[PDB]
Amino acid sequence: DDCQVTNPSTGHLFDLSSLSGRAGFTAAYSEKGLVYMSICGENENCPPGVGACFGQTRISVGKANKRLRYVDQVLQLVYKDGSPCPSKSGLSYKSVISFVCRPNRPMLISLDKQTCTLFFSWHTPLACE
Repeated sequence: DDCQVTNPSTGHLFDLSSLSGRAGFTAAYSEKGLVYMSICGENENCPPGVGACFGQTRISVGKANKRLRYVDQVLQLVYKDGSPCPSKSGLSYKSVISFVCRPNRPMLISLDKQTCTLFFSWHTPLACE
């Protein structure tokens, strides 16, 4: 799709395209590590097609896409089909990136080792109606 989504109640159109680009961003990981991440497309520091990856290793924590969704005033991307999960049988990492209205850096708030899901939050004016 197009890195946009509408609030189906108000018809307000959200667009995260200004955050897009292969240069992307970083989020702090653990004591001194990081995750490279681009919005609505692959990150240049990551393998081809990969929207987010660990800084130390460039191992993928999810394939980029631009499928933006709206859920209870939050905008969300989900990058799935990352690298094999070091914990799980046949699971792959995924990254859930949640944008919340801020009246501008992604944060890694939780890593679910059981499902190899990384949860990110990004407080940004772009998620405000």
